[PDB]
Amino acid sequence: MKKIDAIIKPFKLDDVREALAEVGITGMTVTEVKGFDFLPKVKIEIVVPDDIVDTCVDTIIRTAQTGKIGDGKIFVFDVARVIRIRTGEEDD
Amino acid sequence: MKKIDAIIKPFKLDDVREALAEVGITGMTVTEVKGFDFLPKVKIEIVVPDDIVDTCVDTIIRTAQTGKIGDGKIFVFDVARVIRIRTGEEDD
Amino acid sequence: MKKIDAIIKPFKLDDVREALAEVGITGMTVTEVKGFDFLPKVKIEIVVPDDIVDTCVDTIIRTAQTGKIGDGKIFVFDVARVIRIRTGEEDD
Ligand SMILES: Nc1ncnc2c1ncn2[C@@H]1O[C@H](COP(=O)(O)OP(=O)(O)OP(=O)(O)O)[C@@H](O)[C@H]1O
Ligand SMILES: Nc1ncnc2c1ncn2[C@@H]1O[C@H](COP(=O)(O)OP(=O)(O)OP(=O)(O)O)[C@@H](O)[C@H]1O
Ligand SMILES: Nc1ncnc2c1ncn2[C@@H]1O[C@H](COP(=O)(O)OP(=O)(O)OP(=O)(O)O)[C@@H](O)[C@H]1O
Ligand SMILES: [Mg+2]
Ligand SMILES: [Mg+2]
Ligand SMILES: [Mg+2]
Repeated sequence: MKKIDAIIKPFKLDDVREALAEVGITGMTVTEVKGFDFLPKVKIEIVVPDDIVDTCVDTIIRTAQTGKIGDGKIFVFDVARVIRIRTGEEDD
Repeated sequence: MKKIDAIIKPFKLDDVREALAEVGITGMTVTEVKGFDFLPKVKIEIVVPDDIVDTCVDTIIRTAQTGKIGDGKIFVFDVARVIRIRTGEEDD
Repeated sequence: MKKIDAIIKPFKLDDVREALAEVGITGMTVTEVKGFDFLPKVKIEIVVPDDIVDTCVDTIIRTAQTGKIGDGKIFVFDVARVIRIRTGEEDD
């Protein structure tokens, strides 16, 4: 699986959530951050299966972009293990 | 080494800290986050040696779980380098 | 590219920003975090080309250190993909 970090404009969060939900991604973690005096941003983190990474990245690009400055970046990371606390089950 | 991200219920932080301290892990970084309208969560990040990753994951699972919905996830990442700012010493 | 996470004392942020700007690094994401009852810290995240990782790490070490306790750590991660939301262009 991969972790996708998207740093976006705060008012683009509901756009991105809505569009991701359409391609079936709903679980996400959101952090308030400062982007560099600074601009408030939100950091979206979602961990998804490898075969939907492209769909997710593309979806975030399409929805979060304004064509203007400050639209933000997407960072994708390899994830070694994913464990559910409820059950102890590993990876997904 | 590995970085362990645990997204948990906020009132489970002291449980997890206490239990980790028992197996000798005390250094951690904590972030307030929103989990998906949303529920407040805390993100615990700890960077540990490879041979205690299992112990830590298991400890977090045992302490943070409620058997119910919302218990959260653990994400484990490879860490390329770990440097101490005090001394410049690399990895651990 | 690599992602560099530096957990530092909050009043060291402008020091680090200023010094990084000198070696040409200006884009960064900053998060308020708690370091372990706890001390307020700031988490700096910057994603940089491989050949300036050493320069950046060294710069953060030199500027952020006080020689005393609590100076913090630098964690370096491999980054699979970096995508700009404005253009959809991948990696850098
Ligand atoms: N190297 C980096 N490390 C961590 N975060 C970054 C980095 N570069 C940019 N960011 C985050 O991205 C935000 C700015 O995005 P950016 O302005 O680069 O968008 P863009 O898609 O390149 O559009 P434009 O270039 O037109 O502004 C910053 O607020 C910052 O939080
Ligand atoms: N794909 C993901 N990316 C980032 N964060 C996530 C992801 N999935 C879940 N989370 C975080 O985990 C929290 C929810 O955990 P979750 O409800 O999945 O726990 P669980 O152990 O699966 O228990 P249950 O399935 O019974 O709820 C969310 O609030 C969110 O912050
Ligand atoms: N294993 C870890 N995982 C995540 N964050 C950590 C970890 N260890 C330390 N940190 C972060 O680093 C901060 C403390 O840094 P630390 O005190 O280790 O600095 P140092 O350079 O080792 O100096 P000294 O050892 O003299 O205090 C903590 O507040 C915490 O947020
Ligand atoms: Mg909107
Ligand atoms: Mg409690
Ligand atoms: Mg200062």
